[PDB]
Amino acid sequence: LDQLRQEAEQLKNQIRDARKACADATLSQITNNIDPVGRIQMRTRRTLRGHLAKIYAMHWGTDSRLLVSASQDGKLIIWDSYTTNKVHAIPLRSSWVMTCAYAPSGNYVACGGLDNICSIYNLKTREGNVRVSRELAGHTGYLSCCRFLDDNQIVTSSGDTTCALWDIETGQQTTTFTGHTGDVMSLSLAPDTRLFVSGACDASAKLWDVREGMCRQTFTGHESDINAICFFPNGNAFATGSDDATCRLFDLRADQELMTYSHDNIICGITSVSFSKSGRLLLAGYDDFNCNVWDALKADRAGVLAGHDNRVSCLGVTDDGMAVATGSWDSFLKIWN
Amino acid sequence: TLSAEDKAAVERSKMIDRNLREDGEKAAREVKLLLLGAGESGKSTIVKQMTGIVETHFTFKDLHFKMFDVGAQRSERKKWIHCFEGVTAIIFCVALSDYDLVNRMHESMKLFDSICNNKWFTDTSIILFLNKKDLFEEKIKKSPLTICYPEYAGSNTYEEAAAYIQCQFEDLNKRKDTKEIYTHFTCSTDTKNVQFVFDAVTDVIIKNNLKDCGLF
Amino acid sequence: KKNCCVFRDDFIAKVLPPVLGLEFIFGLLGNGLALWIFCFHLKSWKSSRIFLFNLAVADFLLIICLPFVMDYYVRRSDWKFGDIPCRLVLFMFAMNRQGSIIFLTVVAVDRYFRVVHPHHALNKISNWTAAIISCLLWGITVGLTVHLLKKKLLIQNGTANVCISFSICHTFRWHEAMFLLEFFLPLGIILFCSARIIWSLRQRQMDRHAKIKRAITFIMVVAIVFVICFLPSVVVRIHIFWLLHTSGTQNCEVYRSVDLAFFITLSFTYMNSMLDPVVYYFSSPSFPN
Amino acid sequence: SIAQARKLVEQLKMEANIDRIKVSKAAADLMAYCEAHAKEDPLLTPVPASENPFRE
Ligand SMILES: O=C(O)c1cccnc1
Repeated sequence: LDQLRQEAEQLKNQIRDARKACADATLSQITNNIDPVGRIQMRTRRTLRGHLAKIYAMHWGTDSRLLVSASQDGKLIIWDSYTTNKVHAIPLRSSWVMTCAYAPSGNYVACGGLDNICSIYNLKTREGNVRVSRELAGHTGYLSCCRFLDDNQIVTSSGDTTCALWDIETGQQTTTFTGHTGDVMSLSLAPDTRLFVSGACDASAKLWDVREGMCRQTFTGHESDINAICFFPNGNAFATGSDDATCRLFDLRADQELMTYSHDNIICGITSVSFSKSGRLLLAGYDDFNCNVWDALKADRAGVLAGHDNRVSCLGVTDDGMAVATGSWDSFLKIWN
Repeated sequence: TLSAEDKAAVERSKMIDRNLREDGEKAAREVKLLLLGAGESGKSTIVKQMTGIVETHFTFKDLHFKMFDVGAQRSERKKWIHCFEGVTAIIFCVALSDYDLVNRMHESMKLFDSICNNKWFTDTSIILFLNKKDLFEEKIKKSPLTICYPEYAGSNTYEEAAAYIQCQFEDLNKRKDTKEIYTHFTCSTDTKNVQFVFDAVTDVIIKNNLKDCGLF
Repeated sequence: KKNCCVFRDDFIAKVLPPVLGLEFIFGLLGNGLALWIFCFHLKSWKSSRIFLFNLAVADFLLIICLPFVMDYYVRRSDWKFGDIPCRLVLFMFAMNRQGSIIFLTVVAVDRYFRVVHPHHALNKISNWTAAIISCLLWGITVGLTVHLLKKKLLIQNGTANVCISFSICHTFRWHEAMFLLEFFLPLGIILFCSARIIWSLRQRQMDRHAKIKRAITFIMVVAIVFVICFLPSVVVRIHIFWLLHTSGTQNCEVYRSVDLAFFITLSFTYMNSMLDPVVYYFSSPSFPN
Repeated sequence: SIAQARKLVEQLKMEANIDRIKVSKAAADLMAYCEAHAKEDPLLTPVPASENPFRE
C-alpha cells in the first residue's frame, strides 16, 4: 500500500540529508598541495601466447609468479610468468567461460560461465593430472565472478541478481545474498575477508556481510551498468567502473563518493579496475583497446598502456606490486612493469 | 644456461603447445550455428530433424555442425550476446500460425529487428525459418490477414499470404551490403531443411574464404 | 664451338633505356610500399599473405636488379664488370622470373581450392606449412637456375663483353626449354583454375552480390596481364626457332632483326614486374583504397 | 505484494542508522595510507634493473 511508499521516500530523503550534512570538504581541496606523481611509463616485458580465442578472465597467484587465464576456446592455462612456460592446460566441459579464480593456497582453481555452474579443479594430486573435485549448481543464471575465501569456501555472483556463499566440502549454499535488481557483474573481497562488495546492472553497489546478514551500504551515483569493482588496499574504500566511461571512488565510513575519474576523449565503457600496492595508481581497462593509469589522489591521468589490438577484458596486479598483467580479446596476455 | 630441471619443463611446455595447436586445428573445422526464436515457434521440431546453453551436434555430408540454443537464459541479453560474435550463421524460427493470437508476430518482428541490426552481428548471415504451414493454410482460409497487419491490400489465399510476411521480415534488414537473409517455408515434415542449411553455410564459407584471400 | 651468332645493333640501345627507367621507378615505388605494408604495418598474416609476400620479394629482387640492365644497352653493350657479375646478374634475372611465375600459379591454385572446394582441408594450413612450401619452391627454382653459374656467359666479340644468356644456337638446352615451359604450363594451370572459379560462382547464383563482380573482374584481369606480358617473348622465340631449324647457323642476316625484336618483347617480362603490385596487392578491398 | 515493500522499507531503516564520519577525516586517512607505503610500491617508484624479476 501507499504508507510503505512515502515511508521509503522519507527514509531516502533522510539518508540523503545525512550524507549531505557529512560533506564539508572535497578530496580535491584536501589533496591540492600534494605534488603530481609525474608521467608513468611502462614497457611490455613478457607476452604469453597459446590461446586461440578471446580471453575473458585472469587471476594472479599469491606467490606473484603463477597466473591462470580463461578463454572461449575451452581451455584453462596456468602460466609461469617469469619464463612464460605452461604448467597445466585444463580442458573444460563447457566452452562458454567468463570467470576464473586462483586459490590463496595454490591447490585449486575455479571457472564458470553460461552453463550456470562453478567448477573446482584440484591441481596437486598423486596421479599427476588435474581432475574436477566438485561442480556447484543452484544458480539460475550465468556466473560472472567467483573468489576463493579458503580451501573450503567460495563466493559467487550470477546473472539472476543474487550472490551466494558455497561450501566446497558438501556443495551446498550456506548463505544467499539478495537485494539487487539487475545482473551482478563483479565482486571484490576485503583484505581481512569479512566484507565484500558487488556491482550490479542497476547502477548501484552494495556492501555485504559474509559472516551473517545482508547489505548495509547501497552506494549509488553511477548512470549505467557497473562492470568492475575493486577494494582499496586500506580496506576502507573501493572503486567502480561503469558503462558511462567513468570510474568513481567510494568510501565506507563516510558512505559517499569521493572522486570521479572522467575525461572528454573517452566515451567507451570500462571493463576492469585495479589499484596498486601503495594505492596511489588506479589502472582501468577500456573498450578502445587502451588502459589508463589515474592518479588516485588528484583524479589526473598519468599514463597510458597501449599495445593491445582489441578490447582489454581483464586486468590484475601482483600481491607484491611488481607487475601488471592485462588480457584482451586478441588472445594475448602482456605483463607490464 | 638452463639447468637440468629447466630443460625438462621447457619440453613439457612444448608438448602442451603441440596439444593445444592440434586441438585448435581440429576445432577450426566445425560449423557453429546460433538458434534463436520467440518461444513455442517450432524450435523443437527444427531441432528434431537435425539450465543454460544446450548444444547439439549433428553431421551431414562429412560436415560437423554445432547448434547452440540459448533458450532459458532470462537475464539481460546485452551482457552476453557478444560471446557468439564468431558464429557462422544465425537460425531464426517464426511461426506463421501466430498472427491471429496474443500479436506474437509483432514480438517476433521486434526480436528480429533487435538481433539483425545488432552491432556485433554486422556480417553474420541469417537463415529464416517459417513454420506451421499446414495450420497456416486453414488459419488464413478462415481468419483474414488484417487483424495483425492493418492496411493490407491483398486477397485471403496462400498465394499472397506466403508473401507480405517474408517481405516485412526482409525489410527489417538495414545493412543490405554485408549480410543476407535466407528464407525457407518449412513445414512439419520435409526432410530437406538440412540441405537448405548446408547451402547457406557453403555460401557463407565461400565468402569467408574469398575474404581471407584478400580477393574480396 | 662456332655454332652461335649474336649481335648488338644500336636500335635496342636507343629504345630500351627510357623504358627501363620508367619501369624501374614505378616498380621500386610500388614494391617498396608493398613490403613496407607487409612488415610492421599489417597485423593479420595468413597463408595467402605469405605467398603474396614471397611474390613481392621476387619482384623486389628483379626491380633492384634492373639498374644494371641499362648496361649491355648503354654504351651499346660493354658490361665493364667481370665474369662473376655477369653470371650473377643473369642468374638472378632467371631466378626472379621463374619465382614470380611459380608464385602467380600458386596464388591461382590457392584461390581455386577456396571457391570450388570450400571445405577442403587445404584451405586451412599452418603458416609454418606455408613457409615450408615457400622454401621448397624457392629451392626448386634456384636448382633449375644454377646451371648458369657454372658456365661462362661473357662472350665478347671485341671491345664489348656481351653478357647474354639467350644466344641463337641449335641444342634445345636448359634455358630455352624452361623459357617455354614457364609460360605454357603455368598458362594451362591458370586458365583452368580461373575458368572454374568464374563458372561455379556464376552457376551458384552468387553474382547478385556487389563485391563478387569486382572479384570476377580482377580474376579475369590477372590472366589478361599474365597473357599480355609473357606471351610475345615466347612467340618470337618459337618464330626464331622455326627459322633456325629450317636454316643452319651461317647466313646471320636471317638472325639479325630477331635480336632486337626478342629483347623488345623481353622488356615486357619486366613490365609485368611493375604491373603486378597494383593488381595483386593494391586492387583489393582488404586494405582501404 | 506488500511483503516486498515492507522488506525494502525495513532495509531502508537498517541503512538509515549507520554512523558516518566527515569526509575530511576519510580524505586525511587516505592520504596518510598513500604516503606511508610510498617506497614499497615498485610501480610509481621504479626499482633498479637488478632486483626486477621481469628484466631481460
Ligand atoms: O633474364 C633476364 O632478365 C636478362 C638476361 C640477360 C640480359 N638482360 C636480362
